[PDB]
Amino acid sequence: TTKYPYRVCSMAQGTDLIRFERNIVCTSMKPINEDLDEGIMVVYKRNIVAHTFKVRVYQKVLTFRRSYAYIHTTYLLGSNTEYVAPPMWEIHHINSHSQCYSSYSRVIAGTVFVAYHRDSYENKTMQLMPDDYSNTHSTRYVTVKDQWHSRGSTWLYRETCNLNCMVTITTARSKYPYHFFATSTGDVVDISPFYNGTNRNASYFGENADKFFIFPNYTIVSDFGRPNSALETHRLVAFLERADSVISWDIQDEKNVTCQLTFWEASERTIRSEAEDSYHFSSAKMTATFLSKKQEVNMSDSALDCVRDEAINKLQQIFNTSYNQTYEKYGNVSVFETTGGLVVFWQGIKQQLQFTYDTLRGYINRALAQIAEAWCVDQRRTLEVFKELSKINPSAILSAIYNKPIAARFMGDVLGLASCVTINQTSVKVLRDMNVKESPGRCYSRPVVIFNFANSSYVQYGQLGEDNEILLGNHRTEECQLPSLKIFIAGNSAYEYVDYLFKRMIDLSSISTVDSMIALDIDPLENTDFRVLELYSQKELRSSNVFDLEEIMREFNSYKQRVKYVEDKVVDPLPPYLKGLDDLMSGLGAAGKAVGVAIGAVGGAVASVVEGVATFLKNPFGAFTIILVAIAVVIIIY
Amino acid sequence: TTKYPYRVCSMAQGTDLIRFERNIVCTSMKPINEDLDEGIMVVYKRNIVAHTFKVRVYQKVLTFRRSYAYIHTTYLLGSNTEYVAPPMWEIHHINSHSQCYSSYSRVIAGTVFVAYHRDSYENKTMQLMPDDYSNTHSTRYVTVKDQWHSRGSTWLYRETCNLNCMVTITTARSKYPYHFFATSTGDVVDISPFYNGTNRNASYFGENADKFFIFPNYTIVSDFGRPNSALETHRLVAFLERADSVISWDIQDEKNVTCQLTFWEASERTIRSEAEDSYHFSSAKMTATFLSKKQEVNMSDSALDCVRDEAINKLQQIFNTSYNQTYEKYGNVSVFETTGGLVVFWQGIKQQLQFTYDTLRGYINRALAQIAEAWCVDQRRTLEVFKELSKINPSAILSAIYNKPIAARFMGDVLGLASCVTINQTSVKVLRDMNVKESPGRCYSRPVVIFNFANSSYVQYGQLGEDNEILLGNHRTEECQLPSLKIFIAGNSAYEYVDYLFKRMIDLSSISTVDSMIALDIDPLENTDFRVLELYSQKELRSSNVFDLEEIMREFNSYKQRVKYVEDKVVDPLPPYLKGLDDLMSGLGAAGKAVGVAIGAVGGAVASVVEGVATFLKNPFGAFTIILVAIAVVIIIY
Amino acid sequence: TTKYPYRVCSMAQGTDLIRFERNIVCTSMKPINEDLDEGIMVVYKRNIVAHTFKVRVYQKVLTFRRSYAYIHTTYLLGSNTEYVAPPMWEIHHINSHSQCYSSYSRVIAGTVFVAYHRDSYENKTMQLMPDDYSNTHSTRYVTVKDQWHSRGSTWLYRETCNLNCMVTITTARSKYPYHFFATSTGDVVDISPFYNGTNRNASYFGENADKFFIFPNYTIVSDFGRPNSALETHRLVAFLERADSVISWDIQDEKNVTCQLTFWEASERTIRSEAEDSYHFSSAKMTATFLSKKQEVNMSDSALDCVRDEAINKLQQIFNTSYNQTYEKYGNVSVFETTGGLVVFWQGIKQQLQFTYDTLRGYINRALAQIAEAWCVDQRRTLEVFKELSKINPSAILSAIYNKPIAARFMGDVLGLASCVTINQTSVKVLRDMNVKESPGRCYSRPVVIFNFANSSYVQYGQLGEDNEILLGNHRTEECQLPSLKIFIAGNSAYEYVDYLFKRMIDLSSISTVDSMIALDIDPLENTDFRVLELYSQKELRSSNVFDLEEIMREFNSYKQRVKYVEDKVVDPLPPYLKGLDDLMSGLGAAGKAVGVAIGAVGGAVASVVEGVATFLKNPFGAFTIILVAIAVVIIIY
Ligand SMILES: C[C@H](NC(=S)Nc1ccc(NC(=O)c2cscn2)cc1)c1cc(C(F)(F)F)cc(C(F)(F)F)c1
Ligand SMILES: C[C@H](NC(=S)Nc1ccc(NC(=O)c2cscn2)cc1)c1cc(C(F)(F)F)cc(C(F)(F)F)c1
Ligand SMILES: C[C@H](NC(=S)Nc1ccc(NC(=O)c2cscn2)cc1)c1cc(C(F)(F)F)cc(C(F)(F)F)c1
Ligand SMILES: *[C@@H]1O[C@H](CO)[C@@H](O)[C@H](O)[C@H]1NC(C)=O
Ligand SMILES: *[C@@H]1O[C@H](CO)[C@@H](O)[C@H](O)[C@H]1NC(C)=O
Ligand SMILES: [Ca+2]
Repeated sequence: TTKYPYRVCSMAQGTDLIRFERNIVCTSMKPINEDLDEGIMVVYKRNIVAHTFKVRVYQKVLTFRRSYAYIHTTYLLGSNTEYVAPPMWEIHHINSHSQCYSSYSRVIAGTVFVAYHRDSYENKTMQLMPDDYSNTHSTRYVTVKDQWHSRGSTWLYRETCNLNCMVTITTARSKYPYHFFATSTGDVVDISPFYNGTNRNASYFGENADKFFIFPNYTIVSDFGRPNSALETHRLVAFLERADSVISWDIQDEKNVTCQLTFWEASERTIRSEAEDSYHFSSAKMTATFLSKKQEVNMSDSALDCVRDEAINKLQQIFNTSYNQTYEKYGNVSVFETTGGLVVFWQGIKQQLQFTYDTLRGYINRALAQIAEAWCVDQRRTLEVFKELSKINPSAILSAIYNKPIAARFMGDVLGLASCVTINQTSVKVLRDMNVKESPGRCYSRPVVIFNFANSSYVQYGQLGEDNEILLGNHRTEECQLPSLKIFIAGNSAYEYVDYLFKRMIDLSSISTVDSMIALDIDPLENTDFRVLELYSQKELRSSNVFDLEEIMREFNSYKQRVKYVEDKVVDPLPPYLKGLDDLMSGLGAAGKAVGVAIGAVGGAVASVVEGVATFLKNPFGAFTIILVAIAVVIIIY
Repeated sequence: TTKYPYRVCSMAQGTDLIRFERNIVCTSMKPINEDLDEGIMVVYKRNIVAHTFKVRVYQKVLTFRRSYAYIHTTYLLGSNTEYVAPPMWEIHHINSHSQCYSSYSRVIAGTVFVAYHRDSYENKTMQLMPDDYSNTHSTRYVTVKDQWHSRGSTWLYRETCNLNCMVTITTARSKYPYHFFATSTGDVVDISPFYNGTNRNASYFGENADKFFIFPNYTIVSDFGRPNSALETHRLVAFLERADSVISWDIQDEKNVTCQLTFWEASERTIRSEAEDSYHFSSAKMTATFLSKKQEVNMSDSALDCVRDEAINKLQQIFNTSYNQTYEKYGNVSVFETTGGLVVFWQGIKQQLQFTYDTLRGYINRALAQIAEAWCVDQRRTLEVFKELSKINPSAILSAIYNKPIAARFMGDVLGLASCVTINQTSVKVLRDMNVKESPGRCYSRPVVIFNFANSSYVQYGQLGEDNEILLGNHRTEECQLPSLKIFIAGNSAYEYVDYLFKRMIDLSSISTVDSMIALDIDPLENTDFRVLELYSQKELRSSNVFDLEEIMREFNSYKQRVKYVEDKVVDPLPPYLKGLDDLMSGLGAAGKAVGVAIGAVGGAVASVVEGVATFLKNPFGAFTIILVAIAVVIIIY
Repeated sequence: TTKYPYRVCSMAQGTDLIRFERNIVCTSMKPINEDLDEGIMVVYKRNIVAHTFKVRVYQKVLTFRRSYAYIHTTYLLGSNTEYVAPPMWEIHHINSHSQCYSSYSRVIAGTVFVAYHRDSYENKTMQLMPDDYSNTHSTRYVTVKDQWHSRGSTWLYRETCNLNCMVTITTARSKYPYHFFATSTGDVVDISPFYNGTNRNASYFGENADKFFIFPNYTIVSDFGRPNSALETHRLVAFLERADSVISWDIQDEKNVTCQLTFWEASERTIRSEAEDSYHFSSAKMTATFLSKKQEVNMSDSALDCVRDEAINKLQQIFNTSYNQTYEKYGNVSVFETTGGLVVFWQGIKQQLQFTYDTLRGYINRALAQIAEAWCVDQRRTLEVFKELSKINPSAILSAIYNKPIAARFMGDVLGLASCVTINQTSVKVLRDMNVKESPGRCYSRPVVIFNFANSSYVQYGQLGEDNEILLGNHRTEECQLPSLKIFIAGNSAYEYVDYLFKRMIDLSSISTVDSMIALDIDPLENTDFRVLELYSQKELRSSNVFDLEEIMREFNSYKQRVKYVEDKVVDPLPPYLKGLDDLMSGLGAAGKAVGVAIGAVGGAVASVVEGVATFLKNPFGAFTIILVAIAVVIIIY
């Protein structure tokens, strides 16, 4: 199954942005000049090359966790992490020996608080070792992989720190005009990658003054994790100290320039309707409809000399492709610059009753041009439709219209693209179970999977999706209602779960496609389900009533009811008006005209005293005192 | 940015209704008559003009609010509003002096309860002043804009009223045959606007008998709010006392009639396939396919004499547009009434080897007609697709297919249309923040905006949407996970929030459209995110696990789990079976055969006594008594 | 209204499976051979007939319910059902006399527990009577329709059983190659319906060995429910004892075989572009584009002799349909097998300046073929679009593209089809109310309906949907905000609810379709709503703020906020860290350096004692003891 390998792509950061431009206008191609020409043209747009240069990021996560230890259990009373960038000497030590210290020494506005890794009060060094989230364009070298659950002595509230020095090596990508590069994780900095010390006017720079360091001949270790690797001196290295991280990169070298060509497509039949100055290339591809101004762009122009020779030959071959001797060439090659920005160039071609033949050919050409002109609108319609379908599942739409497996994610108003991460591909066991072990009456919705990220030894838990791609998480449970005939696609083979235990594998042949079933299927059987009906017709339709199986329709008819559930449910365990007071309303609810005022005043005084009494009673020491005095009185009775 | 002004259109009442008719059928245009004609026709449908006449509505909102006042805080023990229509003399006073009373005097079935504005027990008068929700088709003149939070004396439960006399001036719209008009706010009445006293048979009337008043020469003030304006006597005014409002309007005058024409479109090439009686106008616009019966509609007909002359000239000009002398006219103009109801009229045109030319022309015409016939189906398909896309975002779909900014809202099964309200356009500050100030760890999803409704001085709070339109509310928060690169479109300029603090404005050029990127993009970068992965692989995937960023797909896989959350969460703080009883089950849960019965009986008696004891204990006076007796006993020990 | 009868189709089990195959490829039809032919062909695909044979299923549901009875109310302390298949002798008794016993006698691993229907300790017999869920393809004969709410003696915890013997008669459907048949309810078994005792190699069998019984001449009662019906001896009957049911069926007889033909369609104009071996039938239907290998399939083949004669005649008639004498036949009929698997057969046809005419005809044919070739892609695009629209409402999409009323439901990755159940059609009262009677401030979203399932006398409750089809449940409530103008479609007639009380019926003519309104509507009115605005601009936008009326858009902007509501709401009434302990954190929260440790230790000891004291206090007997000793001490004071 090399066609569809396991992939966990549901996450996509920046470095790629695409949009769905709203307004595109089609023309009205019947102003003048019922007579018209035809030739052979080839089309290509303008593109720019990006740059990838493998930045590095240093960071140090420190978290406090305070807890209390009972005799048999240990309660955690909350925890809080925070990220702080390391000082410069620590970064020098990291880049020189691939080991970092275990004592952070920040100062907060009046004095220093020397934190420690394990409250051991030592200045030791810790190595770096690989982490369990690898890629082809990412790596980590965290130094404390585990978490510390030290129970400690009973009845002793104590707090601990977990300094977790880390280095990561991502790959960034910047585009023209090269004045901000976004890394793989998501960090964005407004500095040109080509900015060395003395290129302020030529290359952009807008970050800060004393947050920038350029080092020449910086001895950097080749690969972290190995205790003693081999060093290698780079030319220039740049550091960009931020408030919570440190970014570093190699000062890149000057860019190569060849030209901007794409080779969009090469057509074979075009139609030209010259109105007055707006030569229309009504191409017969039914997807190309351009416009240009009636001026040759001077083929000997100083912006396209790479394709200058390559411009001619292809046209010639396409001529010899189909126009051997019946069709004769007409003039030299011509070059037109369109309104969009793409250069398109073409070669003209041509071939009593001769007048009749010419009239027939002209009429047919006019008909075809008008048909294409009317066809122009469905492209606008399709873009409009996709602009709304992309709100349901961007990944599917983009992968369908690009013919590549692509993971995309919304970023407010513009999509962000990325490829798919690839799992080990060897150890992925699909459990033959769907029932939640702990909870009776609830079973998973999609089979649970246990994959393993590359170059690691730590298992995970995800759930199978469509086309054999893993989606993260283990929380797609659902109440479930026997019998069931779930079938999951892993093309070209489908799993068949019957009553939630893995009946058998089935080859994908006994499920007729709707496309091949446009004709009359014999007859639907009109089946029924009795558990759901018996549950509805006893009025406890709360949880198992429906699972919204036809989701996006049946789901929005119920949401306004869940909102009321949540509101009413929240109001009761939400701080009331001093629940003891809640009776007074009922006291006035029944009857009473003016006794209510005096009753309210007396109740106010009484409640003022009793609330203090109860507040004293709630502390354990006060409760013990009450118990002691009660026992003492009872003993005194004797 | 005059192209896209700020607008707050997310609300749309009636007065406009549109539908998505399901079944439209395409024909089979090859019965007979392979030979066929062609001409030039122009098409227009039938429309009717509406009527807008600026009704007025009087109302009086009165609300009770009861509260208790502690020493440092004031609790509100609920409140309730209610709307009541004012009596007739109050309306006369309002329309004569633009000031209304402050004492409502309803009777409830046995006696009168004279309410008062502030329990001041006076019969004063209050002026009317403008409200903070204006429009081009709405206004209000509320008399008490604020709310009364009078603390009052401590320890005194008291209730207050807030009589809030109001008048509003909307604009209604009614359509043929003029027998019900719906106002802007949403009120609908079944009375023809032309119904004066003596038009029962000619104009509809179906509301009631003693709920209608017609006044001649009613002295009405010109504009409320000004203490002394200039009066103006209208001809007839009508009042329609309802149970909770009073509607009034001017008795309109008799309608003008000219004709019903639309000028749908003017084509240039048509194709006619006369089968036996069903002349088919297979127009070359690829969107027009009509049918009619083989009978001229008698151009000298008494329903279209306005366009009678205008019918001919346009055809002539289009002839001179393209048919100078090669194409000769054929007969007189002809008029056909289609099956839909639209009248279409046309002028016929025409021009050894002549037979060959005729055969070629006929074959080409047949081919084009068949192509259009096959094209007829995609319109049905597109309507079917839009019928389901309209369930995702009606406003976007309707604005796309109408090329106007339109706000629409479902009304059960039929859409309701309206334009967009326009804000002051001058003072709209977009805050450069996204973090919720009070709650740490939660930050907004779209930037928060502070606009200002026209002709007011009271700020509001809304959130920015797409294409620079404000959507109401301040509640789109979300847990959020650094780093972020949010980009919001305000065409043609996009805001860029990096880590939720307003990095900088960016011109909309560095985001390549997918339409212009049909070709091969270089390569996606395969990025990753470590915070989400570390959160998943420790099994606390509850709140920050996912935000359903690719919403409508990832959202319905989780809904059945939120349902279980809500159910289990509700069950516990929901009235149990007298929680003291809950132990008995466990008492029988472990073991026991027949001791359970006796234990249950004894527990029943004990619980019967103890519940009464606890009910006595819960009142503050009983608690104070218990405290007093305990202290007295302890003192007595001494 | 026979066009749209009431139907309750929202449920669909298996027995029908369809799929949405992803990749379909269009060709490039310009390799070679600019010259090309044309003929007349007819097309039909391959289909297989299914089998329906009316299985039977026996089952016995037994449920335990334990409860306690107070003096005025009766609490139920949970209940649990379970399904168990009956033994063989009980099934023999059921099939011989249509009455079943009331005493289940299972054994659990060490001894028998004889359950009883009502703890009456008797071995009586109970009849079978019809149930209130009937169909054309389902029935039930449950023996205990009601539920037992016997109050019993006060203060006596007791449990009861409700044995509910049942038999059902569904209809299954199996398809080629007949090796698993799925019943209507949802049960699936992997046995060929034709498997009698001695067909192991010819017919599949994969269930088990000692879970199968074949009985010859089994005297089976004709119809259950009647105390004494007429018997009828079938040939062979098969039982398939499962763990919780018993399935039975008649051993079917050998299948008939005629042929596999469908008669897809009969075209009239085709275009053939023979490249080298891949004759392309570029049909002019604009939906047919095939491919085959250059070899006749030997019309005298032993797989299609049924249509062998019928193959010729239709072609002939279509010739006489349009080709009388101008068009002459060319050779004999030819038969081509396509790549898909469908056989298509065709008859060729044909008809100085002759060369010119031939060139014109060839050029036109090439143009039309290229247009169809370019058209091939929109079918792929439409399938891609429907693959995502089917995630919103499968029923609507399938019913639109099949032109039949079809209820479909997702089954993981493949759709399941069924027709619509039909209600009595006579007694369906649509209540003229929408306000929830018990709850003030909440009113239904769609009108509530009271239908009645066929052949029953037990009312139900459902809600009206679109196109006059009932959807089950009574839980689509919503907070609601006057005024309202709801209009519900029951084509061709719409209900109009104004302020939620059934204003009047309206014929469907005063709502203009968007399809007929492509032109300029006069002007939208720009209406407004004041209740919603006043609710927003006072900051209590929690429940009535919005109902997500434009659902699928406004709904996913709020979901991440409901998630936080649920999380925060759950955390508080979720088992805390022994709430008495919660103070210690605040004790260390303010200040303290080392007194916290000693305070924590003392608090630990005190809490250890006090928790035991409170646990003793929570039992009713301990509370009564405390009350007794307190009263005794107070009396002793005297
Ligand atoms: C009928 C009477 N009801 C009272 S006195 N209701 C009440 C409740 C609350 C407040 N005030 C505040 O809650 C408050 C908060 S801040 C300021 N005031 C004031 C009055 C009653 C009194 C007794 C007694 F005499 F034994 F106490 C027992 C019962 C019994 F047996 F039915 F339970 C009933
Ligand atoms: C094991 C025994 N358990 C009992 S007696 N359980 C029980 C609970 C509830 C009910 N009945 C109702 O709740 C009821 C509601 S309406 C009608 N009846 C009846 C019985 C037990 C008794 C004592 C004692 F003697 F001190 F009380 C202390 C403990 C201790 F130390 F473990 F806590 C345990
Ligand atoms: C300020 C002082 N606060 C204390 S002592 N706080 C505290 C709370 C909890 C724990 N420990 C555990 O909860 C625990 C669970 S497991 C192990 N330990 C330990 C200490 C205080 C003491 C009194 C007194 F003396 F009357 F009691 C009254 C008040 C008053 F008037 F303000 F209410 C305040
Ligand atoms: C280079 O940068 C300097 C900044 O000091 C600027 O003044 C100058 O115009 C730029 N260009 C050249 C050619 O020096
Ligand atoms: C029939 O089934 C038997 C199973 O014992 C198998 O050995 C045999 O090959 C099958 N076919 C024939 C023709 O006997
Ligand atoms: Ca199309």
